[PDB]
Amino acid sequence: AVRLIDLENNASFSKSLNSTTRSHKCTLPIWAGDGEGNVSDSVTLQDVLANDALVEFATDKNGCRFLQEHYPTENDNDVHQKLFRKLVEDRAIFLSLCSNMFGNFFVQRVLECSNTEEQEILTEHLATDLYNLCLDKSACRVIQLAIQKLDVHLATRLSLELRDTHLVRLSIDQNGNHVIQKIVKTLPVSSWTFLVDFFADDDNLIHVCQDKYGCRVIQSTVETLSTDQYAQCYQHRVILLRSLMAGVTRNCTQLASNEFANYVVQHVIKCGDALAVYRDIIIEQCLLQNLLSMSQEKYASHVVEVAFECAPYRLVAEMMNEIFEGYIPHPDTNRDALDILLFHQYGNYVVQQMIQTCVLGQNARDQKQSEMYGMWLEKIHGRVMRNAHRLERFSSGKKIIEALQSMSLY
RNA sequence: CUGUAUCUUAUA
Repeated sequence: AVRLIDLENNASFSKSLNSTTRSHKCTLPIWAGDGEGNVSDSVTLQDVLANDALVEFATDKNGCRFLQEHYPTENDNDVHQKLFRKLVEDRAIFLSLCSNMFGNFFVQRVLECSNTEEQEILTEHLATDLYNLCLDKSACRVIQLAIQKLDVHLATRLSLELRDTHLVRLSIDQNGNHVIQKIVKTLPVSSWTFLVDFFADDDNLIHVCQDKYGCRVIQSTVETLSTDQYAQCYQHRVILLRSLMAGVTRNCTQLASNEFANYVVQHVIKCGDALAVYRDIIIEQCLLQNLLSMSQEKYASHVVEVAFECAPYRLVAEMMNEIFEGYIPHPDTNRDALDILLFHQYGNYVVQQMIQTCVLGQNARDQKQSEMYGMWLEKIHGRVMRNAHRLERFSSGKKIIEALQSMSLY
């Protein structure tokens, strides 16, 4: 008929009535409760809204599980809208419930049941303190389900909120690593080019690669930048990769002999498409005068193993000539690099890999290559036969013996 | 006589 404008009744003191709980540990307000910390069967989401107790159920285990279980899936339901409004009315209570050990799961349930309009409010809330939210053990999950579920421009706004932050500290963090990995394995590369610019620095790249957590995010970025198929047709990723692989190839020696950055070095040796050039460089720069020394290291011997696995003949041949005739025999013991790596706790593996590639390559098309692999393998056989009495007693020596009976020199 | 990681993937 006529206009009717309906202000909301205030409940200032009535919001404080939910502060009283049966338990010290439990946070469910006493009106909803068995007395055993479970929600009553008489409680309705409508009651939660009526009592203004969304935060208080989201802080409980059983109250939050109730919310997740009965939150409606369709975006046009009235209870869905009233609960979402109550969630996002206050930014501070939203970001507290994101940071809550139990409320995060409800924020994720909202993310699961979201449309584009709701995603806008959620993205603006997360953006205001994204860096600290993703540093938190609880919210980091919410941030990752955001990067999963959002529209790509909303997720890109979130990703770009990290543009000028302490990204070494976030990359090596036990929680933010998974966030950064999730971004680089999820969003298109334009959403996170600022990361690749960040690791154009040598020091940032070293401190992230020399970590159990940051080495895996560096692998995820490199594996994302390498996997294309639009060769020649433009080259944005190529330029990005290059600027990253520059440092890898410039600190290779250090990174390759590191507890964690070795995995990065072997990841670029294993991927033989866009990283092949870099694989070859890495071999040429840190490996190809240092094979004995690196095969005796507990970390670098794995890198030498995957280098023998994945190198091209041209380099495999220089590696083989290094081990067979590249070092001057010890002045006391009169033994070469091959003698040393046969009776080494780590080198043995390198020698086993040498055997493996010289048997796979014996079946190569180029006869010359087949002959060269055969005579390398023959040189290994002669040295193993002259040391077989001592090597037979070792597990590794037994693996070596049964590798060389399972060939055909032809 | 065999070799990296308490996340070779982490919240109720």
